Amino acid sequence: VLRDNIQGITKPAIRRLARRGGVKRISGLIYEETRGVLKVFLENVIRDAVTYTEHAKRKTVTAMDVVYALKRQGRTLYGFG
Amino acid sequence: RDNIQGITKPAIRRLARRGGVKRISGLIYEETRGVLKVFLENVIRDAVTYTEHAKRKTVTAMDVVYALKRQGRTLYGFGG
Amino acid sequence: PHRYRPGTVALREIRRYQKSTELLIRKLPFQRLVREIAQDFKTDLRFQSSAVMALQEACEAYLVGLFEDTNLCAIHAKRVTIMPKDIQLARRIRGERA
Amino acid sequence: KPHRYRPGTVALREIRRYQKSTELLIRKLPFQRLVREIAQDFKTDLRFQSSAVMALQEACEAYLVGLFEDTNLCAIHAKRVTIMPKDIQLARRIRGER
Amino acid sequence: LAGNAARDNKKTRIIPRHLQLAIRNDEELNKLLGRVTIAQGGVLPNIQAVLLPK
Amino acid sequence: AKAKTRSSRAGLQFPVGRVHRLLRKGNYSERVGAGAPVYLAAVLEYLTAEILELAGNAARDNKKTRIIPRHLQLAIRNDEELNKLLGRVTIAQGGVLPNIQAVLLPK
Amino acid sequence: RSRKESYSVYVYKVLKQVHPDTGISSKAMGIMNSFVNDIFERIAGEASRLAHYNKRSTITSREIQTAVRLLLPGELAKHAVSEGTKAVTKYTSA
Amino acid sequence: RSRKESYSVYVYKVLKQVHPDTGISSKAMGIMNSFVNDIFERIAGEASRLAHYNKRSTITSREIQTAVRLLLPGELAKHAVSEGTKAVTKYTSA
DNA sequence: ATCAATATCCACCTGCAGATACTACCAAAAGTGTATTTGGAAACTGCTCCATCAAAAGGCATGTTCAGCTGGAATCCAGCTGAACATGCCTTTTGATGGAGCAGTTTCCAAATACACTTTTGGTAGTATCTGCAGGTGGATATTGAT
Repeated sequence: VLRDNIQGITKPAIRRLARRGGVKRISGLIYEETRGVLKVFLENVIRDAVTYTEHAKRKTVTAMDVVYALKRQGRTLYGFG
Repeated sequence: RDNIQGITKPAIRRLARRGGVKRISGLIYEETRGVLKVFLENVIRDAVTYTEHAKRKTVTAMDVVYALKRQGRTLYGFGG
Repeated sequence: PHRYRPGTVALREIRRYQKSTELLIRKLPFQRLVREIAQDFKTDLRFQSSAVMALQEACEAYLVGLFEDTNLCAIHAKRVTIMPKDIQLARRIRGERA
Repeated sequence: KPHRYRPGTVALREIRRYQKSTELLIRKLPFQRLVREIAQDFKTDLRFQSSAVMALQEACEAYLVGLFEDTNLCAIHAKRVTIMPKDIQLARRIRGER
Repeated sequence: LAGNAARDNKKTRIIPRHLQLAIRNDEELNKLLGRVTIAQGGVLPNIQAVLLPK
Repeated sequence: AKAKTRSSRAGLQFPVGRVHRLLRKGNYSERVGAGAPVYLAAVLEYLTAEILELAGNAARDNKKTRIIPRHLQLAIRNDEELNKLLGRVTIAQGGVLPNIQAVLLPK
Repeated sequence: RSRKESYSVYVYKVLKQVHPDTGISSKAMGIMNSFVNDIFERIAGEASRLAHYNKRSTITSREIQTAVRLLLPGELAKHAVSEGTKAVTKYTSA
Repeated sequence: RSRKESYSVYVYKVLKQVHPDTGISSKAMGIMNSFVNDIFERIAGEASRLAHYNKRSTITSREIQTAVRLLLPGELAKHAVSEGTKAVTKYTSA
């Protein structure tokens, strides 16, 4: 099994994501906070995705399941079908 | 035709008190009048579209309910 | 003579109007406003009474929600007075301006 | 005696650099491990296509960038330039996510 | 839920206010019906702590 | 006899027959008129031509000859009505609009 | 081993019409396919709803016109309506 | 002679089940009708989408189950799934 | 106002992944032509609800005054974040392999559609009955706010 991978979202990566958003100065307490947010987001999508995958009696998650989950959460995504 | 001053200042202050606001600037009233007029014309445009599609002349409650539902603002109670 | 301090009647009104379910705008002015607005899209329209009632319910709900958001944006800046820039920030974040 | 930029210069330069580009900003492998860990918490013995994890990455990065923009707006509202967690919480509350 | 609210306010007959109080006070209902407006429902009594005196 | 297709009859580039079949099979109504596919094809072609003209102007502005997703994003986000039609979509490999708040600049 | 239909060649025709000598990548073409499918489903769903509200059993040009008006804003709605009307008259008069 | 069907009597039966001696106003009953219609359309639309994605032509109990799981959260999803399953087994075994 | 050190842009070049393209083909689809059926447009009409006055009556909005308290500007300071350097570690690219699971092919049979018939049954309309509650009145008290 695999455990404790949220730390693979390093501090420089979050700093870059903030630079693209126009942020100039970043508090030291942001990083931890941000990680939490991201996790929640993923858990809301993957769940939906998996719910589609088991409906078709498949065992592999395809890109169409991800696109359907994102669409049903109001986050339409162009490019993957 | 200032029917937008029909929304008096005490009325807006009541609406603010219901939202939990405790102090109100003096420039807030014109701002809320503008916001309300924008919202209203956005809804009434689609209500009138739904009406004239059915070749009617009377705007019905269901037309308003549909126009609201398409804005993402579902409304329960007038579905009759 | 007896005078309450500035802010006491404010919280009294807050509790009063949060305990209630009434409509807070007078009906005839709102009716006139709705008809005048609809005058530009098509002339000589008629309205049922329930149509204007639905429009009023929706508008009041919208404005009360906006005022809650504005109050949060005001408290964020360490104030108690709401100002137009708080409304603008709330609407900009909701996506209504953007 | 060695050359040093004043605080805030390299930050603006990096802002321009990373707003001019389109690459991804998170490493692929850590993100893939994270996605697999969450999925395993949902249903065991799953598999993934490559395009599925790529789609997840694009969507999550877009989400976080938009959140950081709203956070910057909330911070500037309070007469600051430093973003702090309370700004993230205000933005997520006004948006309607918490 | 609505009936419990109605019996809490010493009434015997449910009105839209009780439906609103039931919906807004439960997490999963409020999150299922987070984007609906109930006519004649009102709001939840709630004042920020910083606005109170003292 | 000689068979001219429907899109040529209407003076379009998009397929009318395919849109007719998609309207039938998609379970939208139990009958489908004759002018509905023509109308829908015309609207779709108009929208595509609009967005492609904007994207091509962007591409020729950055001294390039071939449109990439970045140009589509720059076209969409820079127009009011397109940005308000597509306000809730994410374009893969699109990036963002260059924009820095005025208070963050020096001096 | 089943075929996979798409709007690639029609988008390419439109591009060669509005920009005679510019090309397009493959990822941008996938974006354009996604766009066409999305807008098609939006319009068709709205027209189906309109037909259900009026207890009609047929989707006609008026349903498409009203769906276009309800979905697109201002400039876009006006020009799309004009384009579709011209197309339908050109089609019937032929 | 134009009628108007509604879920009033069924909502009243359910109320008399969970609260034997409490009544309900007319406006609250209109709210309840609106609620039932809204949730019905949500579930049915999601099940139709699910059936279209898998190139199936029939709406079965699995589509409804998956739509319920996709729409309701946590407690609600679990208990609704259990209730519907029990109903279907009770129905077929009779 | 000057100088000097850094980072960015642009002219030149090239290797190569990607767009353009036939050729084949090929299967799937779109168009033509009939015959049938049915949903929707036209005409009429009835009757219901919307617009327009009339018209008191009083509750709410408006303007004014006074004062208190809040928002904003100005200092001051400390701590916390940015910038830069050295180290190392772990992600990425390329290639190969096993093999598990997905997608196409064929059967066939259980289950859903389509009709005709019959029986409820739920919904409208009076018609009626009853009563939970909103409005009014009295009295206790909880709270505020100046002494």
